Amino acid sequence: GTSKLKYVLQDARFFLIKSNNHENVSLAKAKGVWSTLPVNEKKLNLAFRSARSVILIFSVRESGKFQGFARLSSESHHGGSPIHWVLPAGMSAKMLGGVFKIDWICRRELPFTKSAHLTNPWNEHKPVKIGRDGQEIELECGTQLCLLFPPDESIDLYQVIHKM
Repeated sequence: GTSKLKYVLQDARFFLIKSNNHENVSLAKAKGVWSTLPVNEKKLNLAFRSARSVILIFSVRESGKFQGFARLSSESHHGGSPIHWVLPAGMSAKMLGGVFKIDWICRRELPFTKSAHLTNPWNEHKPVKIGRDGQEIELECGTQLCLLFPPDESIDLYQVIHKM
């Protein structure tokens, strides 16, 4: 059902993560990690201490879809290992330093066509698909967006709930 999911999303904060390629989202799904540019790393660190759950909603650029969502389980930390991110043009390993651990809540896709009825007040009420990497999504918009995803029956939210 959706009851444990709603509990995890209660009073959560939500951030849109935009990835330049599928390879890094695949690595994040396999390893439970994410890294972002310093301006967003700072915001997520602040949010992690501020809210019972911080939810990252991932979308690969040009895919027309979201690829799932995950909860931060830690602030960013350095020196743990070199994650082999696929770096775009102008992106460097030092700008992708600082690794967050994440627990996936849903690894299923959601096409943007299905979220067209949701607008984000923190981005001028544009459709929630629209936004820069790191754009915060207001609570009600973000909750509704996450509830639109197909249920991911491979994930047991019991251990997620205990991290809270």
